[PDB]
Amino acid sequence: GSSHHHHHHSSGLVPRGSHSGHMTAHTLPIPDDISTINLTDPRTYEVNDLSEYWRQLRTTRPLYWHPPVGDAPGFWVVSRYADVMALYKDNKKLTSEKGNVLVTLLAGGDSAAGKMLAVTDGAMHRGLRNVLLKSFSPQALKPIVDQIRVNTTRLVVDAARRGECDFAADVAEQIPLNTISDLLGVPAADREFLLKLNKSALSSEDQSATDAWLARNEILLYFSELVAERRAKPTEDVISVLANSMVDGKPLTEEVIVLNCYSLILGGDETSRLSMIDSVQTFTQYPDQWELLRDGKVTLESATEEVLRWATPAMHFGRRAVTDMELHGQVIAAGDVVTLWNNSANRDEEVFADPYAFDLNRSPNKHITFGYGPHFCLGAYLGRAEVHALLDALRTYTTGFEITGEPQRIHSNFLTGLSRLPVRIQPNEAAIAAYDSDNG
Ligand code: HEM
Repeated sequence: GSSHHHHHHSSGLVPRGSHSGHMTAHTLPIPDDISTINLTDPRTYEVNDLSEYWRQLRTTRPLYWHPPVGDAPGFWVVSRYADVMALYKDNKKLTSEKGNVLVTLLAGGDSAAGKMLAVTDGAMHRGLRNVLLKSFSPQALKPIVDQIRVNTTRLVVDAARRGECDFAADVAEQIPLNTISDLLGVPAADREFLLKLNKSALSSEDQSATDAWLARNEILLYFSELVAERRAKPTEDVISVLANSMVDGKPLTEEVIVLNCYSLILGGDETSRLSMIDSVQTFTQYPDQWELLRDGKVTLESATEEVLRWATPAMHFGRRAVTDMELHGQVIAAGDVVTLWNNSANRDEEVFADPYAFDLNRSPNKHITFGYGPHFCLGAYLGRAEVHALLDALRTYTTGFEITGEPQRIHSNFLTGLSRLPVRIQPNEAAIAAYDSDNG
Protein backbone atom coordinates (compact mmCIF):
# COMPACT_ATOMS: atom_id res chain seq x y z
CA GLY A 1 0.00 0.00 0.00
CA SER A 2 1.51 3.27 -1.24
CA SER A 3 -1.40 5.67 -1.85
CA HIS A 4 -4.66 5.39 0.11
CA HIS A 5 -8.29 5.65 -1.02
CA HIS A 6 -11.75 5.81 0.60
CA HIS A 7 -13.96 2.71 0.69
CA HIS A 8 -17.60 3.17 -0.26
CA HIS A 9 -19.92 0.62 -1.85
CA SER A 10 -23.27 2.00 -3.10
CA SER A 11 -23.18 4.92 -0.62
CA GLY A 12 -20.98 6.86 1.80
CA LEU A 13 -20.92 10.49 0.68
CA VAL A 14 -20.13 12.78 3.62
CA PRO A 15 -21.10 16.48 3.81
CA ARG A 16 -18.07 18.72 3.19
CA GLY A 17 -19.52 22.11 4.15
CA SER A 18 -22.84 23.47 5.43
CA HIS A 19 -24.38 22.51 2.08
CA SER A 20 -24.86 18.95 0.77
CA GLY A 21 -24.43 19.71 -2.95
CA HIS A 22 -22.71 17.50 -5.52
CA MET A 23 -23.14 19.43 -8.79
CA THR A 24 -21.75 22.69 -10.22
CA ALA A 25 -24.90 23.23 -12.29
CA HIS A 26 -28.30 21.62 -12.86
CA THR A 27 -30.27 21.07 -16.05
CA LEU A 28 -33.62 22.76 -15.55
CA PRO A 29 -36.72 21.72 -17.55
CA ILE A 30 -37.81 24.04 -20.34
CA PRO A 31 -41.61 24.54 -19.98
CA ASP A 32 -44.04 24.92 -22.90
CA ASP A 33 -47.39 25.92 -21.35
CA ILE A 34 -47.98 29.60 -20.56
CA SER A 35 -50.68 28.92 -17.94
CA THR A 36 -48.50 26.41 -16.04
CA ILE A 37 -46.20 29.12 -14.69
CA ASN A 38 -46.94 31.38 -11.73
CA LEU A 39 -44.71 34.46 -11.73
CA THR A 40 -45.76 35.50 -8.20
CA ASP A 41 -43.71 32.85 -6.37
CA PRO A 42 -39.86 32.83 -6.49
CA ARG A 43 -39.64 29.03 -6.93
CA THR A 44 -40.72 29.16 -10.60
CA TYR A 45 -37.47 30.96 -11.52
CA GLU A 46 -35.35 28.28 -9.86
CA VAL A 47 -37.08 25.15 -11.18
CA ASN A 48 -37.59 26.44 -14.74
CA ASP A 49 -35.50 27.61 -17.69
CA LEU A 50 -37.93 30.28 -18.92
CA SER A 51 -36.18 30.67 -22.30
CA GLU A 52 -39.04 29.13 -24.29
CA TYR A 53 -41.70 30.61 -21.99
CA TRP A 54 -40.51 34.15 -22.69
CA ARG A 55 -40.32 33.71 -26.48
CA GLN A 56 -43.83 32.20 -26.59
CA LEU A 57 -44.96 35.38 -24.83
CA ARG A 58 -42.75 37.53 -27.05
CA THR A 59 -44.31 36.16 -30.27
CA THR A 60 -47.99 35.42 -29.47
CA ARG A 61 -48.92 37.13 -26.17
CA PRO A 62 -46.83 40.35 -25.96
CA LEU A 63 -49.31 41.83 -23.48
CA TYR A 64 -50.37 38.76 -21.51
CA TRP A 65 -52.92 38.80 -18.68
CA HIS A 66 -51.48 36.86 -15.75
CA PRO A 67 -54.22 35.16 -13.67
CA PRO A 68 -55.00 36.23 -10.06
CA VAL A 69 -52.95 34.27 -7.52
CA GLY A 70 -54.19 33.65 -3.96
CA ASP A 71 -55.29 37.09 -2.82
CA ALA A 72 -56.13 39.44 -5.71
CA PRO A 73 -55.26 40.33 -8.46
CA GLY A 74 -54.02 39.44 -11.95
CA PHE A 75 -51.61 41.64 -13.93
CA TRP A 76 -50.27 42.50 -17.39
CA VAL A 77 -47.03 40.87 -18.50
CA VAL A 78 -44.95 42.80 -21.04
CA SER A 79 -42.19 40.81 -22.73
CA ARG A 80 -41.00 42.56 -25.94
CA TYR A 81 -38.02 44.94 -25.74
CA ALA A 82 -39.71 47.74 -27.75
CA ASP A 83 -42.88 47.40 -25.64
CA VAL A 84 -40.92 47.45 -22.37
CA MET A 85 -38.86 50.46 -23.54
CA ALA A 86 -42.04 52.37 -24.51
CA LEU A 87 -43.84 51.73 -21.20
CA TYR A 88 -40.82 52.74 -19.08
CA LYS A 89 -40.87 56.07 -20.94
CA ASP A 90 -44.52 56.79 -20.10
CA ASN A 91 -44.73 58.28 -16.60
CA LYS A 92 -47.89 60.22 -17.46
CA LYS A 93 -50.32 57.41 -18.36
CA LEU A 94 -48.51 55.00 -16.01
CA THR A 95 -47.19 55.62 -12.49
CA SER A 96 -44.71 54.09 -10.06
CA GLU A 97 -46.55 55.95 -7.28
CA LYS A 98 -48.45 52.82 -6.23
CA GLY A 99 -45.35 50.58 -6.27
CA ASN A 100 -42.81 49.43 -8.85
CA VAL A 101 -42.37 45.74 -7.97
CA LEU A 102 -44.86 42.82 -7.81
CA VAL A 103 -45.10 42.73 -3.98
CA THR A 104 -46.05 46.41 -3.65
CA LEU A 105 -48.12 46.54 -6.84
CA LEU A 106 -50.22 43.48 -5.97
CA ALA A 107 -50.54 44.55 -2.31
CA GLY A 108 -51.87 47.88 -3.62
CA GLY A 109 -49.17 50.43 -2.81
CA ASP A 110 -45.73 51.36 -1.50
CA SER A 111 -45.61 52.96 1.95
CA ALA A 112 -42.88 55.38 0.80
CA ALA A 113 -44.83 56.49 -2.30
CA GLY A 114 -44.79 60.19 -3.16
CA LYS A 115 -41.57 60.51 -1.16
CA MET A 116 -39.10 57.89 -2.42
CA LEU A 117 -37.65 58.52 -5.91
CA ALA A 118 -38.41 55.06 -7.31
CA VAL A 119 -42.07 55.45 -6.30
CA THR A 120 -42.60 59.15 -7.17
CA ASP A 121 -43.84 60.84 -10.36
CA GLY A 122 -44.68 64.34 -11.63
CA ALA A 123 -42.94 67.50 -10.41
CA MET A 124 -41.59 65.87 -7.22
CA HIS A 125 -39.67 63.25 -9.21
CA ARG A 126 -38.33 65.80 -11.72
CA GLY A 127 -36.97 67.98 -8.91
CA LEU A 128 -35.45 65.14 -6.89
CA ARG A 129 -33.51 63.88 -9.92
CA ASN A 130 -32.15 67.36 -10.71
CA VAL A 131 -30.71 68.07 -7.25
CA LEU A 132 -28.96 64.69 -7.45
CA LEU A 133 -27.77 65.02 -11.07
CA LYS A 134 -24.47 66.76 -10.22
CA SER A 135 -23.93 64.35 -7.31
CA PHE A 136 -24.06 61.37 -9.72
CA SER A 137 -22.11 62.81 -12.65
CA PRO A 138 -18.88 61.03 -13.74
CA GLN A 139 -16.81 64.04 -12.58
CA ALA A 140 -18.15 64.06 -9.01
CA LEU A 141 -18.05 60.26 -8.86
CA LYS A 142 -14.41 59.92 -9.98
CA PRO A 143 -13.00 59.79 -6.42
CA ILE A 144 -15.69 57.22 -5.50
CA VAL A 145 -14.95 55.14 -8.63
CA ASP A 146 -11.21 55.32 -7.87
CA GLN A 147 -11.92 54.01 -4.36
CA ILE A 148 -14.16 51.25 -5.73
CA ARG A 149 -11.25 50.18 -7.92
CA VAL A 150 -8.78 50.11 -5.01
CA ASN A 151 -11.21 48.08 -2.86
CA THR A 152 -12.13 45.59 -5.61
CA THR A 153 -8.49 44.96 -6.58
CA ARG A 154 -7.54 44.42 -2.93
CA LEU A 155 -10.48 42.04 -2.37
CA VAL A 156 -9.71 40.04 -5.53
CA VAL A 157 -5.94 39.82 -4.88
CA ASP A 158 -6.59 38.54 -1.34
CA ALA A 159 -9.12 36.06 -2.77
CA ALA A 160 -6.50 35.00 -5.33
CA ARG A 161 -3.80 34.49 -2.65
CA ARG A 162 -6.35 32.57 -0.59
CA GLY A 163 -7.20 30.32 -3.56
CA GLU A 164 -10.24 28.85 -1.82
CA CYS A 165 -13.11 31.31 -1.27
CA ASP A 166 -16.86 31.90 -1.52
CA PHE A 167 -16.98 34.70 -4.08
CA ALA A 168 -20.27 36.18 -2.81
CA ALA A 169 -19.27 36.74 0.82
CA ASP A 170 -15.53 37.29 0.40
CA VAL A 171 -15.58 39.60 -2.62
CA ALA A 172 -19.03 40.64 -3.89
CA GLU A 173 -20.63 41.60 -0.56
CA GLN A 174 -17.64 43.79 0.25
CA ILE A 175 -17.93 46.53 -2.43
CA PRO A 176 -21.39 48.03 -3.13
CA LEU A 177 -22.82 48.90 0.31
CA ASN A 178 -19.59 50.51 1.57
CA THR A 179 -19.45 52.49 -1.69
CA ILE A 180 -22.92 54.00 -1.30
CA SER A 181 -22.59 54.99 2.38
CA ASP A 182 -19.31 56.65 1.40
CA LEU A 183 -21.29 58.61 -1.21
CA LEU A 184 -23.98 59.40 1.38
CA GLY A 185 -21.35 60.70 3.79
CA VAL A 186 -21.61 58.36 6.76
CA PRO A 187 -18.41 58.09 8.83
CA ALA A 188 -16.37 54.85 8.66
CA ALA A 189 -17.06 54.04 12.33
CA ASP A 190 -20.81 54.18 11.64
CA ARG A 191 -20.65 51.69 8.74
CA GLU A 192 -20.84 48.45 10.77
CA PHE A 193 -23.63 50.09 12.78
CA LEU A 194 -25.61 50.51 9.53
CA LEU A 195 -24.81 47.05 8.15
CA LYS A 196 -26.07 45.03 11.14
CA LEU A 197 -29.01 47.43 11.48
CA ASN A 198 -30.06 46.81 7.88
CA LYS A 199 -29.62 43.01 7.97
CA SER A 200 -32.39 42.59 10.55
CA ALA A 201 -34.47 45.35 8.92
CA LEU A 202 -34.57 43.10 5.83
CA SER A 203 -34.93 39.80 7.73
CA SER A 204 -37.94 37.56 7.06
CA GLU A 205 -37.92 34.40 9.18
CA ASP A 206 -39.32 33.92 11.60
CA GLN A 207 -42.46 39.88 17.58
CA SER A 208 -39.95 39.78 14.70
CA ALA A 209 -42.38 41.71 12.46
CA THR A 210 -41.78 44.97 14.35
CA ASP A 211 -38.12 44.14 15.09
CA ALA A 212 -37.57 44.86 11.40
CA TRP A 213 -39.58 48.09 11.61
CA LEU A 214 -37.60 49.38 14.60
CA ALA A 215 -34.34 48.52 12.82
CA ARG A 216 -35.48 50.58 9.82
CA ASN A 217 -36.68 53.37 12.12
CA GLU A 218 -33.24 53.60 13.78
CA ILE A 219 -31.47 53.94 10.40
CA LEU A 220 -33.90 56.69 9.41
CA LEU A 221 -33.41 58.44 12.76
CA TYR A 222 -29.63 58.21 12.40
CA PHE A 223 -29.85 59.76 8.93
CA SER A 224 -32.06 62.48 10.43
CA GLU A 225 -29.22 63.27 12.81
CA LEU A 226 -26.80 63.44 9.88
CA VAL A 227 -29.40 65.64 8.17
CA ALA A 228 -29.41 68.02 11.17
CA GLU A 229 -25.70 68.59 10.42
CA ARG A 230 -26.74 70.19 7.10
CA ARG A 231 -26.77 73.70 8.52
CA ALA A 232 -23.77 72.82 10.70
CA LYS A 233 -21.58 72.00 7.70
CA PRO A 234 -22.49 71.22 4.08
CA THR A 235 -20.23 68.39 2.88
CA GLU A 236 -20.84 67.76 -0.86
CA ASP A 237 -22.22 64.27 -0.05
CA VAL A 238 -25.79 63.26 -0.97
CA ILE A 239 -27.24 63.84 2.53
CA SER A 240 -25.83 67.39 2.48
CA VAL A 241 -26.98 68.19 -1.08
CA LEU A 242 -30.52 66.95 -0.35
CA ALA A 243 -30.79 68.74 3.00
CA ASN A 244 -29.50 72.09 1.68
CA SER A 245 -31.42 72.14 -1.62
CA MET A 246 -35.08 72.99 -2.29
CA VAL A 247 -37.69 71.71 -4.77
CA ASP A 248 -39.46 73.40 -6.26
CA GLY A 249 -39.74 76.52 -4.10
CA LYS A 250 -39.91 74.68 -0.77
CA PRO A 251 -37.15 72.82 1.17
CA LEU A 252 -37.34 69.02 1.41
CA THR A 253 -38.95 67.51 4.51
CA GLU A 254 -36.97 65.38 6.98
CA GLU A 255 -38.87 62.22 5.99
CA VAL A 256 -38.31 62.62 2.23
CA ILE A 257 -34.57 63.34 2.36
CA VAL A 258 -34.03 60.58 4.92
CA LEU A 259 -36.22 58.09 3.05
CA ASN A 260 -34.28 58.57 -0.20
CA CYS A 261 -30.99 58.09 1.66
CA TYR A 262 -32.32 54.71 2.78
CA SER A 263 -33.52 54.01 -0.77
CA LEU A 264 -29.90 54.48 -1.87
CA ILE A 265 -28.56 51.84 0.57
CA LEU A 266 -31.28 49.40 -0.53
CA GLY A 267 -30.72 50.00 -4.26
CA GLY A 268 -26.94 50.38 -4.21
CA ASP A 269 -26.39 46.96 -2.70
CA GLU A 270 -27.89 43.64 -3.85
CA THR A 271 -28.39 44.40 -7.51
CA SER A 272 -24.67 45.15 -8.00
CA ARG A 273 -23.67 42.09 -5.95
CA LEU A 274 -25.82 39.81 -8.12
CA SER A 275 -24.21 41.18 -11.29
CA MET A 276 -20.67 40.65 -9.98
CA ILE A 277 -21.45 37.10 -8.79
CA ASP A 278 -23.13 36.33 -12.13
CA SER A 279 -20.13 37.45 -14.22
CA VAL A 280 -17.76 35.02 -12.46
CA GLN A 281 -20.19 32.11 -12.86
CA THR A 282 -20.79 33.00 -16.51
CA PHE A 283 -17.02 33.08 -17.20
CA THR A 284 -16.66 29.46 -16.06
CA GLN A 285 -19.54 28.59 -18.40
CA TYR A 286 -18.02 30.45 -21.35
CA PRO A 287 -14.23 30.07 -20.95
CA ASP A 288 -13.45 31.47 -24.43
CA GLN A 289 -15.04 34.77 -23.37
CA TRP A 290 -13.06 34.77 -20.13
CA GLU A 291 -9.90 34.08 -22.15
CA LEU A 292 -10.87 36.98 -24.41
CA LEU A 293 -11.13 39.29 -21.39
CA ARG A 294 -7.94 38.05 -19.69
CA ASP A 295 -5.84 38.20 -22.87
CA GLY A 296 -7.05 41.78 -23.51
CA LYS A 297 -8.87 41.12 -26.79
CA VAL A 298 -11.98 43.04 -25.69
CA THR A 299 -12.40 46.38 -23.86
CA LEU A 300 -13.58 46.48 -20.24
CA GLU A 301 -16.33 48.93 -21.23
CA SER A 302 -17.81 46.56 -23.85
CA ALA A 303 -17.39 43.55 -21.56
CA THR A 304 -19.13 45.40 -18.69
CA GLU A 305 -22.26 45.97 -20.78
CA GLU A 306 -22.43 42.30 -21.80
CA VAL A 307 -22.17 41.18 -18.17
CA LEU A 308 -25.00 43.60 -17.32
CA ARG A 309 -27.15 42.40 -20.23
CA TRP A 310 -26.47 38.77 -19.26
CA ALA A 311 -27.14 39.03 -15.50
CA THR A 312 -30.22 41.34 -15.59
CA PRO A 313 -30.52 41.04 -11.79
CA ALA A 314 -33.82 42.92 -11.63
CA MET A 315 -36.00 40.56 -13.71
CA HIS A 316 -38.98 42.93 -13.67
CA PHE A 317 -40.14 46.38 -12.74
CA GLY A 318 -43.77 47.45 -12.85
CA ARG A 319 -46.22 50.33 -13.01
CA ARG A 320 -49.92 51.01 -12.44
CA ALA A 321 -52.15 52.62 -15.07
CA VAL A 322 -53.78 55.98 -14.30
CA THR A 323 -55.64 56.45 -17.59
CA ASP A 324 -56.78 53.78 -20.08
CA MET A 325 -54.33 52.65 -22.79
CA GLU A 326 -54.53 50.57 -25.97
CA LEU A 327 -51.56 48.31 -26.72
CA HIS A 328 -51.61 45.62 -29.46
CA GLY A 329 -55.38 46.03 -29.89
CA GLN A 330 -55.97 45.11 -26.24
CA VAL A 331 -57.22 47.46 -23.51
CA ILE A 332 -55.26 48.33 -20.34
CA ALA A 333 -57.75 49.73 -17.80
CA ALA A 334 -57.10 52.04 -14.84
CA GLY A 335 -55.93 50.25 -11.68
CA ASP A 336 -54.25 47.48 -13.69
CA VAL A 337 -50.70 46.60 -12.69
CA VAL A 338 -48.23 46.14 -15.55
CA THR A 339 -44.91 44.32 -15.13
CA LEU A 340 -42.11 45.00 -17.59
CA TRP A 341 -39.74 42.05 -17.86
CA ASN A 342 -36.15 43.14 -18.41
CA ASN A 343 -34.80 39.59 -18.44
CA SER A 344 -37.02 38.72 -21.41
CA ALA A 345 -36.22 42.07 -23.05
CA ASN A 346 -32.47 41.42 -22.86
CA ARG A 347 -33.14 38.09 -24.58
CA ASP A 348 -35.24 39.48 -27.46
CA GLU A 349 -33.97 38.19 -30.81
CA GLU A 350 -35.59 41.29 -32.30
CA VAL A 351 -32.81 43.52 -30.95
CA PHE A 352 -29.99 41.24 -29.79
CA ALA A 353 -28.60 39.05 -32.60
CA ASP A 354 -28.06 35.58 -31.08
CA PRO A 355 -29.55 36.49 -27.68
CA TYR A 356 -28.38 33.46 -25.65
CA ALA A 357 -24.73 33.80 -26.65
CA PHE A 358 -22.56 35.45 -24.03
CA ASP A 359 -20.43 37.76 -26.16
CA LEU A 360 -18.11 40.29 -24.50
CA ASN A 361 -17.57 42.20 -27.77
CA ARG A 362 -21.32 42.41 -28.52
CA SER A 363 -22.42 45.53 -30.41
CA PRO A 364 -24.89 47.06 -30.34
CA ASN A 365 -25.69 46.31 -26.69
CA LYS A 366 -28.48 48.73 -25.77
CA HIS A 367 -29.89 46.64 -22.90
CA ILE A 368 -32.43 47.72 -20.29
CA THR A 369 -30.94 46.11 -17.20
CA PHE A 370 -31.11 49.64 -15.85
CA GLY A 371 -34.42 51.40 -16.49
CA TYR A 372 -35.45 53.64 -19.36
CA GLY A 373 -36.74 57.20 -19.38
CA PRO A 374 -37.60 59.21 -16.23
CA HIS A 375 -36.89 56.40 -13.74
CA PHE A 376 -33.65 55.30 -15.48
CA CYS A 377 -31.32 53.99 -12.75
CA LEU A 378 -29.77 56.80 -10.72
CA GLY A 379 -26.75 54.60 -9.90
CA ALA A 380 -26.19 53.05 -13.33
CA TYR A 381 -22.73 54.61 -13.56
CA LEU A 382 -21.91 53.14 -10.14
CA GLY A 383 -23.26 49.69 -11.07
CA ARG A 384 -21.08 49.86 -14.17
CA ALA A 385 -18.02 51.01 -12.21
CA GLU A 386 -18.35 48.12 -9.74
CA VAL A 387 -18.54 45.57 -12.56
CA HIS A 388 -15.81 47.39 -14.52
CA ALA A 389 -13.54 47.25 -11.45
CA LEU A 390 -14.18 43.54 -10.87
CA LEU A 391 -13.49 42.64 -14.52
CA ASP A 392 -10.29 44.72 -14.46
CA ALA A 393 -9.11 43.10 -11.22
CA LEU A 394 -9.95 39.62 -12.50
CA ARG A 395 -8.05 39.95 -15.80
CA THR A 396 -5.01 41.45 -14.03
CA TYR A 397 -4.54 39.10 -11.07
CA THR A 398 -6.16 35.77 -11.98
CA THR A 399 -5.51 33.44 -14.91
CA GLY A 400 -8.73 31.49 -14.31
CA PHE A 401 -11.18 30.04 -11.79
CA GLU A 402 -13.71 27.26 -11.13
CA ILE A 403 -16.93 26.63 -9.19
CA THR A 404 -16.04 24.57 -6.10
CA GLY A 405 -19.45 23.78 -4.56
CA GLU A 406 -23.13 23.93 -5.48
CA PRO A 407 -24.06 27.62 -5.89
CA GLN A 408 -27.04 28.95 -3.94
CA ARG A 409 -29.79 30.95 -5.64
CA ILE A 410 -31.59 33.86 -4.02
CA HIS A 411 -35.36 33.42 -3.78
CA SER A 412 -37.20 36.33 -5.42
CA ASN A 413 -39.96 36.95 -7.97
CA PHE A 414 -38.18 40.23 -8.65
CA LEU A 415 -34.42 39.71 -8.31
CA THR A 416 -32.30 36.82 -9.63
CA GLY A 417 -28.80 35.43 -9.11
CA LEU A 418 -26.77 33.82 -6.35
CA SER A 419 -26.26 34.27 -2.61
CA ARG A 420 -23.30 31.85 -2.49
CA LEU A 421 -20.68 30.89 -5.07
CA PRO A 422 -17.79 28.67 -3.91
CA VAL A 423 -14.81 29.15 -6.24
CA ARG A 424 -11.21 28.08 -6.61
CA ILE A 425 -9.21 30.97 -8.02
CA GLN A 426 -6.00 30.44 -9.97
CA PRO A 427 -3.84 33.53 -9.34
CA ASN A 428 -1.50 35.26 -11.76
CA GLU A 429 1.40 34.83 -9.32
CA ALA A 430 3.80 37.27 -11.02
CA ALA A 431 1.14 39.99 -11.14
CA ILE A 432 0.57 39.74 -7.39
CA ALA A 433 4.31 40.18 -6.81
CA ALA A 434 4.07 43.44 -8.78
CA TYR A 435 1.10 44.42 -6.57
CA ASP A 436 3.12 43.52 -3.44
CA SER A 437 6.29 45.49 -4.27
CA ASP A 438 4.20 48.64 -4.77
CA ASN A 439 1.63 48.05 -2.01
CA GLY A 440 3.01 46.82 1.33
C1 HEM B 1 -26.07 46.75 -11.83
C2 HEM B 1 -26.85 47.00 -10.77
C3 HEM B 1 -28.16 47.80 -10.90
C4 HEM B 1 -29.23 47.48 -11.63
C5 HEM B 1 -29.40 46.23 -12.54
C6 HEM B 1 -30.23 48.51 -11.44
C7 HEM B 1 -31.48 48.55 -12.03
C8 HEM B 1 -32.39 49.57 -11.92
C9 HEM B 1 -33.60 49.71 -12.70
C10 HEM B 1 -34.06 48.72 -13.79
C11 HEM B 1 -34.22 50.83 -12.31
C12 HEM B 1 -35.55 51.39 -12.85
C13 HEM B 1 -36.67 51.13 -11.84
C14 HEM B 1 -37.98 51.68 -12.34
O1 HEM B 1 -38.07 52.07 -13.53
O2 HEM B 1 -38.95 51.74 -11.53
C15 HEM B 1 -33.42 51.43 -11.26
C16 HEM B 1 -33.71 52.59 -10.58
C17 HEM B 1 -33.01 53.13 -9.52
N1 HEM B 1 -31.80 52.67 -9.03
FE1 HEM B 1 -30.76 51.02 -9.80
N2 HEM B 1 -29.73 49.44 -10.57
C18 HEM B 1 -28.46 49.05 -10.21
C19 HEM B 1 -27.62 49.72 -9.35
C20 HEM B 1 -27.96 50.81 -8.57
C21 HEM B 1 -27.08 51.55 -7.69
C22 HEM B 1 -25.57 51.27 -7.47
C23 HEM B 1 -27.80 52.52 -7.12
C24 HEM B 1 -27.28 53.57 -6.11
C25 HEM B 1 -28.04 53.95 -5.08
C26 HEM B 1 -29.16 52.43 -7.61
C27 HEM B 1 -30.20 53.25 -7.26
C28 HEM B 1 -31.36 53.45 -7.96
C29 HEM B 1 -32.32 54.50 -7.71
C30 HEM B 1 -32.26 55.60 -6.62
C31 HEM B 1 -33.42 54.29 -8.75
C32 HEM B 1 -34.70 55.13 -8.94
C33 HEM B 1 -34.50 56.05 -10.15
C34 HEM B 1 -35.61 57.07 -10.23
O3 HEM B 1 -36.65 56.90 -9.54
O4 HEM B 1 -35.45 58.07 -11.00
N3 HEM B 1 -29.22 51.37 -8.50
N4 HEM B 1 -32.31 50.64 -11.05
